Amino acid sequence: AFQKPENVLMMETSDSIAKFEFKPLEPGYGITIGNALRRILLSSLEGFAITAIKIEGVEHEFATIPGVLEDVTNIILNLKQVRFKQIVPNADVEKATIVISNSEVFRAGDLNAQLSNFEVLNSNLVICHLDKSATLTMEFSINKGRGYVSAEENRAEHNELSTIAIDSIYTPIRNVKYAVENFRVEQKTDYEKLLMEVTTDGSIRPVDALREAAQILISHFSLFAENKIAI
Amino acid sequence: AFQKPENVLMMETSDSIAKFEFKPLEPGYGITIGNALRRILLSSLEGFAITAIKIEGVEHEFATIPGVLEDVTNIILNLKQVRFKQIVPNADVEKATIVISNSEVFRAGDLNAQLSNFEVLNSNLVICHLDKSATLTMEFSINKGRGYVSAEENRAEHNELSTIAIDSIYTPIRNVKYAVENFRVEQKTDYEKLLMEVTTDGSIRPVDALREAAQILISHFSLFAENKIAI
Amino acid sequence: VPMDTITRDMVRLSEDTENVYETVMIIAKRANQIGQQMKQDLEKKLQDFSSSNDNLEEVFENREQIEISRYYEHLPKPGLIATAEYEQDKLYHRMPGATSTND
Amino acid sequence: MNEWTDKAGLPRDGKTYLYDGGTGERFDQPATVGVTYFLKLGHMVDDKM
Amino acid sequence: TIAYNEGKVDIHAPIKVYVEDYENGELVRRMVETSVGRLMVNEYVPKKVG
Amino acid sequence: LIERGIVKTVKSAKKIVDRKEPVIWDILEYVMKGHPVLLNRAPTLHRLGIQAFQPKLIEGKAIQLHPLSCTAFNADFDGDQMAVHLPLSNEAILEAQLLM
Repeated sequence: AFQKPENVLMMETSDSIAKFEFKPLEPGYGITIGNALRRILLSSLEGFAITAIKIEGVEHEFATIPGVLEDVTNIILNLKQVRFKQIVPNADVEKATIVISNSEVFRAGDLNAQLSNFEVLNSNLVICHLDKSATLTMEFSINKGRGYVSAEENRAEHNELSTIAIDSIYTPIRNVKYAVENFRVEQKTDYEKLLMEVTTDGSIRPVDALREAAQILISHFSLFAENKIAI
Repeated sequence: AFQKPENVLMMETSDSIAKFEFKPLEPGYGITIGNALRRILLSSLEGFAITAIKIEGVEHEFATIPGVLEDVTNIILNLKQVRFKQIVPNADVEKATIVISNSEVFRAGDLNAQLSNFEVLNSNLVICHLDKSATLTMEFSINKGRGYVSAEENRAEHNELSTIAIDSIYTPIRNVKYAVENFRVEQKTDYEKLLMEVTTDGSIRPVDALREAAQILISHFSLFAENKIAI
Repeated sequence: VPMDTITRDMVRLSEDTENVYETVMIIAKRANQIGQQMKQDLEKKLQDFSSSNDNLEEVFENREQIEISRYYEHLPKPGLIATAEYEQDKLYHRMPGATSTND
Repeated sequence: MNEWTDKAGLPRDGKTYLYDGGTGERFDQPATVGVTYFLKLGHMVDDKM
Repeated sequence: TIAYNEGKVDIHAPIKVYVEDYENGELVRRMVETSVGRLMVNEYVPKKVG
Repeated sequence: LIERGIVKTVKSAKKIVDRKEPVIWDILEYVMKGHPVLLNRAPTLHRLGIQAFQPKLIEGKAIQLHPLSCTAFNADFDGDQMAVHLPLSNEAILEAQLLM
């Protein structure tokens, strides 16, 4: 005997926030399931970000550009925070060329996702405040990765006296939930509610990430249950 | 790259205790894999044991029977250690009767392997001390269950107020522990070592308990991952 | 008997060997001789093995010379061996110049 | 203090329960959590090597 | 260890148990009143004091 | 590295040990395992201020030390800057791992 559940329901208030519920369960078993999911989800997914920058007329991370209200440091620092998305698979790494040449306030979505391979989710972020007359040329590199990498490792890519490497936070997830509570019939017990929540950046719906986490976890237990090589 | 652990190892000190090796793990996976396997192996097992017995010549719970050196309490305690097994499926509930009337150390092997569906392995287990002058006759009720059950719980099974009921350790696994260790790979440290030890009742090799437990957990994520399955 | 090097904790050497400090020194001597014999053996047989060529590149052409080198490099240092000889207590110490039971 | 903590939608007592990543256990005694102000001092270890 | 490991008893409750301690210095095994816990640590106090 | 055979000159060995490129730390792991190190306090009052230990790799730029030994050093964890020493002679290392 094994009280197997079948109730897996999705409700999906938005493109990025979703709920899930798991019904009915044998006692003390859902905590295990959910905490395993929480760890793997929040640890080991895959994303994209920007790494390298080449500004015209600046040579190092402490310069200043005429007519631009921020340092180069703050340009890099806030460029760090811009979350992205694919539209096509197989997009490995990309280089971009922005030429802002008008009396503007330079914002995120103002980035023409001019490469067909890729796009920006968060468009309404303020990169910088130009004057009426500043002219700025920038060149981007966006690449895929996992977890977190600091700057100096990204010194690998050929500074060429101009390139500045930047930090890169790759994780595509922002918040995770699970909670459990009993449900019952009169005199007969052992009904369990698991209620779970996934909050992402919008680069991918909750279902794909949840599926991938479970695929990796089953891939781990598979070897560790069947194959039994001995000493 | 993402680095997989292969070829789990075991040391197999005996038929009741065993040791386990997982090499190599990526960080944080130690607690995950270990705690999952721990709660599964301690979660969902099955067994049979004694529930309620009546001893002849007994006024009530703690009289003293002449001719036997051991008080009622200690007899109860010793029967708590009798370990059962099945040879015929579906024989869920059984009853038996035992009569001993000669000078002997009553042992577990002396039990009347009279009811065909059922056997005892730990034969040489000692019960009590007996001479010519006493005779004992008593009734056995053996029932299926899971977990550990206090004295109050089983009074539903034919209490009658003169058949004294006892606890029952149905669980076939007696204790399991684990440890997590740091170790190296070139350029790096902090990759995980998972160490396992299992101690059963001898009714089954611990490797079998582990294999079966991990197979359960795989079959259980499969549905909460892929109830609405693509790819 | 395998050692799998650890840190040692001793009272047994007060059984077989009369004094702690003399024990230390005789272990030191035995370790010395063990080290000398291993170093000479390794150097002779390795220089025989690599007598054909001594260039930087040519040493790695098969990966097995490196493998045997790291296998022996996987063997405990002499002091461990001498200590283990005293828990097995195959040696005997006496007045100046005590030597193994190798005869 | 209590009135503000109430009007912010919080435990009026400064305490709360908490959970562990790895075991899900609810730490049987309530732990204290809050927000505090924090400074970095000048003895950076990069010059103690 | 079984009854604790299945939450049927908490870390701590007065229970009566059958344990072995040396009376100078032998070998008495009686029914002490104690608690899981003290048992867990006294698993590690060496078997030469009681 | 010499006994590896892969290197013939101590100049090349220094060249490879300084810039510390993707080659073996396995030798540090091995040698570190039977070649104890003397930990050394500055204001040593009585001998229990000088000891030996078996060393172990960790991450970063700080010395990790077991909690129950410091009382021998009679120190606190404000950030002191303990000294370390390497014996280099097998009689010394034996005295270390036998009495120290």
